[PDB]
Amino acid sequence: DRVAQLTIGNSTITTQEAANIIVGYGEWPSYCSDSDATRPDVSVNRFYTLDTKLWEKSSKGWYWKFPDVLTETGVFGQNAQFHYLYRSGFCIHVQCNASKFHQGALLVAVLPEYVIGTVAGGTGTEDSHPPYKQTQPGADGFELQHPYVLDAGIPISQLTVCPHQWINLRTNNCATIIVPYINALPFDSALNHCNFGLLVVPISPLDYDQGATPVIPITITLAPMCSEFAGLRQAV
Amino acid sequence: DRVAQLTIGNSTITTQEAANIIVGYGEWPSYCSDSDATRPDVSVNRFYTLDTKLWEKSSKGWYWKFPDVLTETGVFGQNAQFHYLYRSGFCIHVQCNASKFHQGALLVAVLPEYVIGTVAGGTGTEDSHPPYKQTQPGADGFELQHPYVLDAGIPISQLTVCPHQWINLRTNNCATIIVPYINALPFDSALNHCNFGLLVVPISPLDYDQGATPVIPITITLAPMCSEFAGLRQAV
Amino acid sequence: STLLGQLCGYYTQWSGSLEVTFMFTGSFMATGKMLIAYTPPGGPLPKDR
Amino acid sequence: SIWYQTNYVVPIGAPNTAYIIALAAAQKNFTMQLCKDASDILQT
Amino acid sequence: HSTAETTLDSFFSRAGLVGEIDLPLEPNGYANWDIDITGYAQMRRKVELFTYMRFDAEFTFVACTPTGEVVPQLLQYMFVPPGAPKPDSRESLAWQTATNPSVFVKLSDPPAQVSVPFMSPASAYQWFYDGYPTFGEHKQEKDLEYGACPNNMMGTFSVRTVGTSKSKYPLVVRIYMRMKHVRAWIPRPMRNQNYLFKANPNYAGNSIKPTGASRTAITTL
Repeated sequence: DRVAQLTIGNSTITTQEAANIIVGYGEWPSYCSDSDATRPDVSVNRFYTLDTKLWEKSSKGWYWKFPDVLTETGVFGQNAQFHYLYRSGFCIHVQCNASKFHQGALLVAVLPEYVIGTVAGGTGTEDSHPPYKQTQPGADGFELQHPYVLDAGIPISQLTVCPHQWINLRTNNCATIIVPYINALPFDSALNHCNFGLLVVPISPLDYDQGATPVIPITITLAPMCSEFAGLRQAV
Repeated sequence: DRVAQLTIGNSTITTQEAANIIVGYGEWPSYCSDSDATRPDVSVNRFYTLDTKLWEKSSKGWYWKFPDVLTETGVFGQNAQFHYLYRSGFCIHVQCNASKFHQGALLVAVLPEYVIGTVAGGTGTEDSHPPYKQTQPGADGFELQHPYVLDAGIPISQLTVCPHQWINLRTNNCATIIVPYINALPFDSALNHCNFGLLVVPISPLDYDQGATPVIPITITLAPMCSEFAGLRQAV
Repeated sequence: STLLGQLCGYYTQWSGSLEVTFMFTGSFMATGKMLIAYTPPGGPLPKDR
Repeated sequence: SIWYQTNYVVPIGAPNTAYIIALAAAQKNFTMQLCKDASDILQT
Repeated sequence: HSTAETTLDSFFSRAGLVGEIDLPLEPNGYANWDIDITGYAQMRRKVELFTYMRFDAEFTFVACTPTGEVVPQLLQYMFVPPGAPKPDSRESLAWQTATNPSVFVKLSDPPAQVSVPFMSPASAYQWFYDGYPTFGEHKQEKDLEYGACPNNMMGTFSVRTVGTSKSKYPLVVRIYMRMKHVRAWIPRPMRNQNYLFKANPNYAGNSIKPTGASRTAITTL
């Protein structure tokens, strides 16, 4: 139970580092000094604290999509709408708070290029494609439908090849992943290419005795890293 | 007889330095580091080129009021809407273009605390007061009504006590004024306290022979200096 | 309620920074997190977090 | 402004409702300027 | 040889008649003189030559009958600082609260004179506040919140007789005021047209006059 005092720019969090440490892809976020074939320091670098999503016994999972998560909310969103070209890293910090009398492991894992797919449905049709509000869910995220196949015919059983950290309320109450910019191009549109998709999956389902608050939250705190831009557009 | 190549950040002007150089109040704009009893350097500092107000033979004058001029137009306007506290300097640069066959001197001068006043009248009643759209006219500016007294019982004859530069199409076709932050307080609302008010008044009226494009413009290009802000608010 | 507030009533003009300390009084077991935000004069109370 | 960022987790025997005390004070750069007297009553 | 006479402190430091207070026999027993360096209908222009100013001031109180007779009365002059409450009536606690300084002199005594320091939260007075006070929004309706900077408030002066029963002698109280340690700043062009409102430089557009006199033609005298 380390003491907690963490603050930057204007934001201020209260976390710890006494158990789980830090997991990266094997490469810290950095800049580029190439031929491409503005560097905000005093505003963007602030802990944007998302909305605490609840967690029932009969939950299925959740998933956000960077940089869609912020594209419609925040100062970052502003200098994202005006720009067309984008590049950054992220300091995702997923934190759920609950008693010792609760239990239920989670799988915090980052899946780059999360192309999803839904069930063919309707009434009798053959073709359909996921709506804009499922490929770009936004800050609220989207509780997915079929966890076991990650809405892509992709089994969770092997997700651990990607960066992950377990949250077991017995042991761990903290999750921290640092993800670099990962793309075939050093720059891409922040609007039309949702990069990696963060997702939170309960494997060991939440359980409790009766009368123990049936809803333990998941506070998501994230921070961009080493953001970089060049040419700009005009404001309204 | 000089080449013109003046640029910063993104903006780019085309001036000269063949006549008078620069007129200031006697003090370059600077910062502050005391007990009071954010500093954008790579964005605010851009040459805002206003709209060229025309000049007929029978015009009477114009006057803008800083920093209102920019507060509702531009990135500068933005970090004025979000912030509450303000301090900056200005590099006012007026340039009018006309032929050798035109003539008519102007008096470009900056009047700090341009408290103006309108005529009482209408019906025979005694009191009426200048509107918000005359006290803060904005970028478009405002054609003043009674020049000789500057709509304030203030004779032009003595305007030269303030920073000024004459524009005579015979000699000089350019004017450049630098104004520092001038207030009883090191910070004031940029929104509700328009500091110095720039005004441009023709004394020797524009003249020409008939059929010679009777309208010579006044291109105003300005750029902030040593801007300073403090506390910030959230975005819409 | 504060002594500060009362003394200020024996004066007119104030000036300076202020500290505000919150103390939690719940169980050792109860957890949860809350947001405390300061908002400068211009601009009002924000509708949502 | 104070916001319920999270739910209130209450194991089993914790009260679902708890209370918070707020303490306030001025920093060392606090200054006042003008003496003036306020409202009190004082009878015989 | 010297230019000290052309200094601000030689240009302003003269006690002028600013306040004329009438204390008749038969109204309630007091008067309130909101301090305005005006009154002396010459100081405005002499002051409105500048924008930002700073000074402490010495006040002097001359009291007599309208006859000019000197009468054995005992007055109470009271300085009421800004923000502090004003006297509601003759017997409010504003007279005894004593936070508001008080001057007790007879009239047989020579005029009590007192100095008042510079009392603005701002670094200097303003005669011009191009804008609306902090923080001017909308929902206005009221049409006075322009060019008014309350940072220029110097407080108020009040007089008694004293109570409880009203005096017998008709009184007038002359208030004389002088500036000290004056420091002006950014210079204004001097007024040319007649005033109409206080705390506002409006003018009569129908009736504009030339700054100075005029001739019939340029070639004549």
